[PDB]
Amino acid sequence: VEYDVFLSFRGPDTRKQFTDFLYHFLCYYKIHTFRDDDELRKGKEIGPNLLRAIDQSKIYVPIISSGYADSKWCLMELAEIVRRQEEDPRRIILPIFYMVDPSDVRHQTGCYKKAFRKHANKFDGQTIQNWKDALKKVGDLKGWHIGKDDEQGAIADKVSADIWSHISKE
Ligand SMILES: Nc1ncnc2c1ncn2[C@@H]1O[C@H](CO)[C@H]2OP(=O)(O)O[C@H]21
Repeated sequence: VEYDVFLSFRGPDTRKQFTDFLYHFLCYYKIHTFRDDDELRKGKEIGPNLLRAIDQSKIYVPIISSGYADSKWCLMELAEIVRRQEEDPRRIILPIFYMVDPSDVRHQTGCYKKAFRKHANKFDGQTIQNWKDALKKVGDLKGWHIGKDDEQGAIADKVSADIWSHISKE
């Protein structure tokens, strides 16, 4: 009746192409998986929808993308994930790097340079340091890298069982 999982990704790149192959596949394990596409813009943060679903979720599984550093909504939401995680470590995080090195995620360099080059002209000089402090930790947790040659299929099947293993054995 509630959500045992919660996703997060970049809509223009993998929302209908790659992430989708995971969601349908996951529902075949008979579990409620939550995914949203609402472009928000109704304020700056919605307590009834995004904030509630987060505290209802159990296994936060973001999916870092190449452009995971441009959307003004994604990062501020990611900061709300890992921050809530550090209070109660009963839950976990299983990131999945995708078509990006596991080196341009701990230092915001590489193909993120242009992203924070322009984001520094509008927001605070401390809020940005908060994101880079939060985004760094995600790039230290365990994660399946997806090589340009890796089967988009089998990776989905294997990563599903590891999610389903933590539920059946509890
Ligand atoms: N305009 C948008 N551009 C990109 N992603 C969006 C947009 N609006 C919403 N999202 C994403 O919808 C997801 C719902 O859980 C949420 O996960 P996220 O990674 O924080 O990016 C958000």
